[PDB]
Amino acid sequence: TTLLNPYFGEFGGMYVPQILMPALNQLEEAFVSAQKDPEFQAQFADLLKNYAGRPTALTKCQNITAGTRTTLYLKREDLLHGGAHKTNQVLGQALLAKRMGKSEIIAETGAGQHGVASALASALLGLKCRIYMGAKDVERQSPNVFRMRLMGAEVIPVHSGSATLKDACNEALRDWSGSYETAHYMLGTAAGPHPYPTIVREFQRMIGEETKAQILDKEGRLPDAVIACVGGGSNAIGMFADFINDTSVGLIGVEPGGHGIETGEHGAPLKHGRVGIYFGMKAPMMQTADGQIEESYSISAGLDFPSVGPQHAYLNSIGRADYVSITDDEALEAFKTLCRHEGIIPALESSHALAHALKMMREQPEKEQLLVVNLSGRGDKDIFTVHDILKARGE
Amino acid sequence: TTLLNPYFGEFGGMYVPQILMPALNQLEEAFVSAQKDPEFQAQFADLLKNYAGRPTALTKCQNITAGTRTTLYLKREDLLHGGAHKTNQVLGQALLAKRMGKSEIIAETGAGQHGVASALASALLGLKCRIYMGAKDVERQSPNVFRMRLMGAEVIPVHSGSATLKDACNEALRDWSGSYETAHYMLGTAAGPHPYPTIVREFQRMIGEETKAQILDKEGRLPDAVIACVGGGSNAIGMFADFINDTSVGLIGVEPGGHGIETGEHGAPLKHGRVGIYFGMKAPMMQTADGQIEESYSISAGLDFPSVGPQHAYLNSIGRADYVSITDDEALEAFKTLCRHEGIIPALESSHALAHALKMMREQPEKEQLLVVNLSGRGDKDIFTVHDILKARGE
Amino acid sequence: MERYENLFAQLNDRREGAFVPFVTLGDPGIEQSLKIIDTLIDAGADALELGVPFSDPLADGPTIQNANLRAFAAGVTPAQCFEMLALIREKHPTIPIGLLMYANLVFNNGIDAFYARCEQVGVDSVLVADVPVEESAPFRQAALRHNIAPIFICPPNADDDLLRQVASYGRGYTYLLHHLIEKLKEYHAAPALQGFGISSPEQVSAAVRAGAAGAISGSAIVKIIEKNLASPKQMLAELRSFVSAMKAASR
Amino acid sequence: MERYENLFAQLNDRREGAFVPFVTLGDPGIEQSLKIIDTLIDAGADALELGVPFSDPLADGPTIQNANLRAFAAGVTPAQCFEMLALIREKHPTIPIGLLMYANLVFNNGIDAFYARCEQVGVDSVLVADVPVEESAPFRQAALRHNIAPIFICPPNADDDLLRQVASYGRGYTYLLHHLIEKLKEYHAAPALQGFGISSPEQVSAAVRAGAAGAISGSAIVKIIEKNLASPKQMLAELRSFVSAMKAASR
Ligand SMILES: Cc1ncc(COP(=O)(O)O)c(/C=N/[C@@H](CO)C(=O)O)c1O
Ligand SMILES: Cc1ncc(COP(=O)(O)O)c(/C=N/[C@@H](CO)C(=O)O)c1O
Ligand SMILES: [Cl-]
Ligand SMILES: [Cl-]
Ligand SMILES: [Cl-]
Ligand SMILES: [Cl-]
Ligand SMILES: [Cs+]
Ligand SMILES: [Cs+]
Repeated sequence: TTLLNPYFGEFGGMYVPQILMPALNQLEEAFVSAQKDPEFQAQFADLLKNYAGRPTALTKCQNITAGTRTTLYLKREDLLHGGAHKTNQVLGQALLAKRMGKSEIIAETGAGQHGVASALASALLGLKCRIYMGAKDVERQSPNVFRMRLMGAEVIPVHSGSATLKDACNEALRDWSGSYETAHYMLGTAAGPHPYPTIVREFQRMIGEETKAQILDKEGRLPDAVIACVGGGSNAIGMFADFINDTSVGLIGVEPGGHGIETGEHGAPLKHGRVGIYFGMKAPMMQTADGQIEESYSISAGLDFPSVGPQHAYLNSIGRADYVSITDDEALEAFKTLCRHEGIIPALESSHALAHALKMMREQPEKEQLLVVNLSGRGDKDIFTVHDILKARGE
Repeated sequence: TTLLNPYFGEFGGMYVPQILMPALNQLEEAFVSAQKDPEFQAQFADLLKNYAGRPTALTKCQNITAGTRTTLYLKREDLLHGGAHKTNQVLGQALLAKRMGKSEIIAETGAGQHGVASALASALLGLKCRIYMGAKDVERQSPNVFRMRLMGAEVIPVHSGSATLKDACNEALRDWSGSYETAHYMLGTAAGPHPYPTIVREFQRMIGEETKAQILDKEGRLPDAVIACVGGGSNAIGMFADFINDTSVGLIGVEPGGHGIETGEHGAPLKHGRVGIYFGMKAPMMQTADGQIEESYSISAGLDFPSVGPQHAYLNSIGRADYVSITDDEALEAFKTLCRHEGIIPALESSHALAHALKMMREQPEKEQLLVVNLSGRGDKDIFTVHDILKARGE
Repeated sequence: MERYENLFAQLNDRREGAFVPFVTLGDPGIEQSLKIIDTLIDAGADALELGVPFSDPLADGPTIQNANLRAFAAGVTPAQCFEMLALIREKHPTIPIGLLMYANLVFNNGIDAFYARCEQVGVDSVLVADVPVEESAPFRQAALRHNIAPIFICPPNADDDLLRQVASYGRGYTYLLHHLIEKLKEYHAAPALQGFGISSPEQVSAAVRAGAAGAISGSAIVKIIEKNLASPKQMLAELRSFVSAMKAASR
Repeated sequence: MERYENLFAQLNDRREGAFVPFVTLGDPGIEQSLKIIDTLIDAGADALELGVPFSDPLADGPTIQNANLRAFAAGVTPAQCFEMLALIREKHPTIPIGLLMYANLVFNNGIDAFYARCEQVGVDSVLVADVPVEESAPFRQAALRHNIAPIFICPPNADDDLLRQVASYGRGYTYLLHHLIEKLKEYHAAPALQGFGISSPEQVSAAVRAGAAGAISGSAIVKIIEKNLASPKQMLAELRSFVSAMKAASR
């Protein structure tokens, strides 16, 4: 028994060992209680405004749409404290954790942005934090590995599997299965067992709420489409949520195409995987014909995940949201273009959503369209990665 | 002849070769014109809000003042786009440069934050940008050297002198002396010849204006003291300006003590230099008994400058503002403390102002005092520097 | 079939608990694994709990993780495990064979198809490690349709609703992860077997002493395989030395 | 004294322009520099423009920058330059000696004290490179108090107010950084000398042709010193080869 619906259509559920169900039911009741509690909301609203920096700006790109009928705004989650949207829902989960009397925190991270957010939230609110990170992602996202460590958190590289996000998620859920007594597992995306995909959505939904209010104030109408990269799903559902019942508004999620879908080396299970049961949820995943979990790939650590949140699989299935993919090279060009023509250095994750928006403009330059790209993070963590790439390519 | 007063008491002036005076007079008239122009102000206000992210938060530190009678807020210029306060006044100077029909930009930078800001502003507003940086600062502030380069700017390391900020300033003023025809010299601090100390103050004064409004809303009274690090003076005068006529409010500027004033290896000319003429201004500087400019030192590149803006020398002389110094080791502890107990990673520059605030609290823990520290920047650019330090110290 | 009933009726009337070893199929090789399992049976294993190597065993310690990577290094697939399982049942007609699976390997090509395959090779039960009773309906129906017992873990933090659901939904045996042994004998629940920390003869004995019907050595039999990868012959003897001792403690 | 007047009265009545070499004092060494300056005089330099090495020469190209670091490597201080200056005036009673200074070296120990020191050693003029006429009042008063001519640069982007101020405030000679030569002879301004890009005999000639009273070789005499650091004796001969040629073009 649960208080809320654990599934989105066929997708979702609570596929955890029986031992963790009390933990999941306890988090769910605390969440429902908190959502009803004005003092929780006032406290969560206060941290978002006065500590994290909400509302974030909505920036109209003047230059990159020149000569087209595209008007492109960027929702500036890159300006949030910590450097990405991750920070929004860790502040809410941290308040929940204190509400439940927990004093430790467990987390996974691939781009290190969720690890940074978990660490800053735990430092602020006096929680002991430990974080699992892929040894591969320790290396390409090293600006975030230091940051986590000076904020008093334990970073635990994981060498199993593909040494990426998946592998940290596995470690973290193993850890919580024994430590759930005193620790809260602060899951970093809109995926995993219920209630996480629901909690993370509601603690991210301010992205879309603000975007709606800002685009109404600036344009007097809703966007034709909002566009977000999709790794586990939290930034995208955060942008989508408040627009779901605005049926004129398109919802476009962008999975990493990596080296190209036809290569098998990608992170696009929603459209190029098939449904399975893993990480506590029934969701599209990349898997062998045997049902072994395939390893994903993307130039961006934050999207290198072989599954996707169940609300996205559901929104896809009923046609409410469309999902597409953007390759490494496409994301890199969008990264370069934003730096040179708007003076914003975006996360390589967020570059995937920008890349698709640029394709929507360039393929149909006389199509009148008002677009919003969720710029999920800033790309300081990516500059060394982008350097060695463009250097090896003589650029 | 000028339109505005070029001096603050005895300090200031326009000590440039005659060839640059038309350039300085032209910038001054354009500035006065722009300050009167509602359309300039509306454009400058729009970029600050929708591109840079103003207003910035004012964050109350819960943890680091526990057990004392100090209430400490941080003015969060670390949340501004680019990672520091620098971005505020480069957007205004860039608009002025376009107003004057200039299409190139020259800049100096030591912490790379002014170089980043110049580059992002030039990318946004279509200006060609070149930036001088100390070869020493190229190295300890390397996260910012990449960022400048992908935004389409030319970074020119300078090996003369101490290979620090001073040396880039020298190069930049030499360059503008020949290129002033088509280029604007976007000076990065509240120093140099008139009108720069005046322009940079007015284009930074929103820091203090917001701080006043925020502290009134949250506390119902003005701060007992506002505290800012002082390298050339722009963040501090930006915080001070709107409080100058609030005589109950203390104004505290913090120069880098480096290895200790008694060592000679510091960047505190205001209190431990003497008046000279250099970089277009009459101001305190560190200089030999012969009148050669001494080389400054600080662990933080952004404060490693042997002079200071003339309004600060004037505010000191009449007693309106007090100036103090904070050593490398003191700033490093404030850096560590903020990371671990508030989950904010501050710039090592800003750490100097935090360090003095922590001293004000700890020396007099029962003194009731409402303090604001201008957190001028985020410390992502410093994590590799702070790593090698604490590693060499077995920490 | 009726293999779990008859086993517990025989061990009861013998005044002895059940010793159920766990071992992952194909660890460290296929024909090597078959000789391990034969040797666990020779020394008196009363039943078998057998794992199929899965890509991401998010409810297993590092011993079983490497046990799985050992089998994948061998090239062990689910298909090959089922060919092993049919070969083990063909040698051993009466021993209950239980599978410990991950949900994706059951769900992958059809839940009914998996349990159909289980019956075809003679499997007696399936515990799906990451399927709680709340999510179990299609699994335990496919299980019961193909004469497979669905096994459920009774965790230490069990509330009363869970206890009754486990009693009602579960067949064959109950996997105990004093007060709880009480309450499963309460509601017509299948015989409880302790599985928490059984790597000594002295923890088997105690588990039988507390009223359980048996004990499951969830690992450190796989530590024996790990300790003797290069020494196949010595691995077998050391394996019998263990299970004989542990089964000796069962009584 | 009256050294600048008498020089221009003699060059006029000789139908020749003034050739004024620049060289930084103590470049590359003190006694080395003194021999350079003697050699510039022997070959017919009509006056001298002499720089004092400054820490941060923000209005000087790299040639003079290294010229300064060469002198600092020699250990050349402002104090040592003034001892050189007194030694040069004691050898050469009539040659006008002009200093090109940075404001901090003038302001450092007292503006009046610096110009007092200039008179004491026989200096005739001081151009402060980073002091525009707008900031010049205390400098040109201390200069005129001690019988030193204050020199001001007449830049290419000169407006009319600047022209009159330079004419009124400046003594000795005007440092031109066709229309401007017009307007300084206008308002009783000291004789103009061209200083932009004179590193050939063929650019001296042209500057005299346009109506100026002389030309200043703002550098590339220091390029001769740079080109021959290791060859002192050859540096001197190569220096005379230059200045003789340039002074030959003065007529
Ligand atoms: C700046 C940015 N944008 C998008 C994503 C994508 O994640 P969602 O789909 O929004 O949940 C990420 C990923 N972050 C995780 C995974 O590595 C992490 O940091 O640990 C990200 O860092
Ligand atoms: C984050 C931060 N806080 C304070 C200062 C200090 O400069 P002011 O006194 O505020 O003008 C700096 C310096 N910045 C320059 C110099 O290197 C630069 O980046 O180029 C800084 O980066
Ligand atoms: Cl457009
Ligand atoms: Cl409108
Ligand atoms: Cl307090
Ligand atoms: Cl109040
Ligand atoms: Cs993904
Ligand atoms: Cs300084």
